[PDB]
Amino acid sequence: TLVEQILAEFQLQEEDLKKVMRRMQKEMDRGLRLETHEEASVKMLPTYVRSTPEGSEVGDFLSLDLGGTNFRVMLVKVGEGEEGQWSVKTKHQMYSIPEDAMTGTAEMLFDYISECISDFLDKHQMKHKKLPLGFTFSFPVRHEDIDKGILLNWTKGFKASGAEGNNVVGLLRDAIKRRGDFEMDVVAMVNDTVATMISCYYEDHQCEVGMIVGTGCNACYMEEMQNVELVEGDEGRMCVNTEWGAFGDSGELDEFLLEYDRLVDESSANPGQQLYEKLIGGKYMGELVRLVLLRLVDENLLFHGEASEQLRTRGAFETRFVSQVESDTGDRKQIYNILSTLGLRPSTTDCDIVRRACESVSTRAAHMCSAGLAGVINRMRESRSEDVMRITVGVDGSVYKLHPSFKERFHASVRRLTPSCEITFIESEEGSGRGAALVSAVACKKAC
Ligand SMILES: Cc1cnc(Nc2nc(C)cs2)c(OCc2ccccc2)c1
Ligand SMILES: OC[C@H]1O[C@H](O)[C@H](O)[C@@H](O)[C@@H]1O
Repeated sequence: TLVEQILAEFQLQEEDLKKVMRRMQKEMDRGLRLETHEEASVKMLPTYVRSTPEGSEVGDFLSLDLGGTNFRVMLVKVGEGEEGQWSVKTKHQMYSIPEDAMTGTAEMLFDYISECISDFLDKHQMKHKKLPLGFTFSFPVRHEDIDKGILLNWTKGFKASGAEGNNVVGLLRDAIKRRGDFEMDVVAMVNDTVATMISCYYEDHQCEVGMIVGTGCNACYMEEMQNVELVEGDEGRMCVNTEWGAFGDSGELDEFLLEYDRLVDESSANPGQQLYEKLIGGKYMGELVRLVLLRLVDENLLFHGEASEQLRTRGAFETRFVSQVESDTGDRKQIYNILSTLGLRPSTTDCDIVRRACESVSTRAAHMCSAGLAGVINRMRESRSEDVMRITVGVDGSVYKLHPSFKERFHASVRRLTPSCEITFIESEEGSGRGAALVSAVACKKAC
């Protein structure tokens, strides 16, 4: 109990999640009206991907994904069958992100990207061609059009200087001309939430949400255009990147924020920002555990009171440990080897506590997230017909796909909050690559 008292702190009651779900619905409406959109913590951003597409182009497209831990490049082909486009990644390649790119200027970052883009085109001899290029850019962007928009600010721990405030698609081109090595027609810039929804629509036409629970946490949904005041028009629907990770930045979570959350936030690349994301994201979960463990040893409840050298350095506890720990079959060998690598010698009950700590952190994350989705799905259900409103949600992100139980805890809780709704989850088999391509395919029936 002395331990379970400290852990029970991470608990959230059914009534707590409802309160969170209602507060999200609120910030959502606030960021959609013109009069509040500006200081709304949930920015609710028009993506310019719209309800009824005009028509699509076929052929190969070049897709970029940045915003992950890693930058990726892939070529995807696009065709047409009975029900809309089919897409399929045909070639691909990842490129680690250097420290000299993340510290330097936006200009340096993008040249590095320009390079990897040429390196890629080498290995597959294609440097001589000019294809439509879809860009999945996993950051808050204020779009002027499907291929126009500026970076509002970095999240997840990117710093590249003098990037905020500028057009991203521009900079991409800027860097390609700083090469002459090749040409590319940049036709669409989309959020990963959005890339993922689109990749999934073609599978299930009812797929109208894209949720990412990976290093960050964000969601996007199809909204009524008359509700999108920042964009002119009333017919049809535009996809809206909620950027809900910023939920709580106006202080809507304060009654739920634990000391471990205050500490993570303080030391983060962005104090006071992405507060909701820091309860859930992968950038942050392993760190929450680490802080919890360190609290537990400072109360002589763990590791005999003595914390490791690494256990004491920030970020030393990787989110992917939290998974491994929660995967241990019950024999404790999975948990032991982990703490072993971190310079500790866990007793048996040491291991059993660390399991409990993870479960406490990740399960909070699961539920906190479900409130958010639930509040989206409720909002959609509100401006829309009804009986049992079926709806599909396209999902992606390591935390969701790999953490052994987050998925189960998350589905259960979402459903508890959404009666009358029959929610279906699909995991995007390469949703970035093909979501972008699919969106470029239709953007490019205008720019080609
Ligand atoms: C594959 C796909 C790709 N693009 C779509 N729409 C797009 N609109 C613009 C301005 C660019 S691409 C699109 O619209 C259909 C749709 C998607 C999600 C919800 C409702 C309709 C589907
Ligand atoms: O990586 C998933 C999410 O991470 C962060 O919240 C980004 O701001 C958002 O654009 C993205 O969708």
